[PDB]
Amino acid sequence: TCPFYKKIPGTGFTVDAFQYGVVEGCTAYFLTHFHSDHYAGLSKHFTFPVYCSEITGNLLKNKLHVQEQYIHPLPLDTECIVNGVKVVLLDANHCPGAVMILFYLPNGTVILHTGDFRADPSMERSLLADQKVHMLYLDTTYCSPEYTFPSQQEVIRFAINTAFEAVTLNPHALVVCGTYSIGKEKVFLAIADVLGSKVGMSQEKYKTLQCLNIPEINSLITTDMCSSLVHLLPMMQINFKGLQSHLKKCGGKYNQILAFRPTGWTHSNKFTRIADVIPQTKGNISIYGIPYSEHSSYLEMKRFVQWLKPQKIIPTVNVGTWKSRSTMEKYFREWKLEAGY
Ligand code: NI
Repeated sequence: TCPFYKKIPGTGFTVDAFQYGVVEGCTAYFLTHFHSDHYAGLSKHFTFPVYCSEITGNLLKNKLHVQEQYIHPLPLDTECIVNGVKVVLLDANHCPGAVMILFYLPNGTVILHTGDFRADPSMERSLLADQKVHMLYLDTTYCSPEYTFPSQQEVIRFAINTAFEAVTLNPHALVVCGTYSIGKEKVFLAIADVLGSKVGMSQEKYKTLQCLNIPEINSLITTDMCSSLVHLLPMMQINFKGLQSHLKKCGGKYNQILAFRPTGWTHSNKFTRIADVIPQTKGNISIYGIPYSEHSSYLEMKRFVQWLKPQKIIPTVNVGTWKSRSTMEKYFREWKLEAGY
């Protein structure tokens, strides 16, 4: 059964609700972004209209084999009419093709569904600025003050300098970057760019990246591993065993691995500055965990919500425990009282 925070009242619409079969009364299914917890249940047998961004559409077609006739891509920042209801898709500053959805209900209510997002002050000069929002469906992934992490820019700076330094000292070192979905591409692209290399990867990953409308992508990635000194591997293989094994495969082209595991937050963020991050090392293998987030920090989420001043907030993450729910409602009330809405 579809939970309440996936239904848009006063419409035939659901958001990210493909794992409950045919939802009763649903005339259109919205998909905010191509991450598995959100698309769970789509496949080539799906026969209802799916509304999403162009990039999400490319992935639905090519990776999941959803038939073209059911894929409805919409442009961003544009007022569109879907089954008699005005909607707008906004950039969510999450992974490629991730959107927030604005719904203008026939009765005058305005709903913002953030999908997954990393709130940013630039959102304060989208089409959001123009009108009032009554309900916010909020990505509350890191809705607690302990969740701090740096900007994406500072993390990338750290990784670029780390990689460049290592390979300049040892021209026979290999850089590996872990991945398990789309998003966080800037980590491996930025490192490859500073080293003058393409990024080597499996055919399945290369296929995925070709769906993302990244400019000049054919100049950045390749399936020829041996020509490349930045390799992508599944996140699961980013460990001493997996990387030892991978080093065997390159045929003594390389005598050192420097690997990056982008995580979201880890508790090493309560104590350590990004500048101060050190790897775990075993022999000629080093693994850095770097806190590259595509979700809002606590501070970024609070600022967005205080700016938006919604009338009601419905969290879409961490909703399964009474303790989490209660914690989140407390922070919403503080935020409201502090800003005076
Ligand atoms: Ni996501």
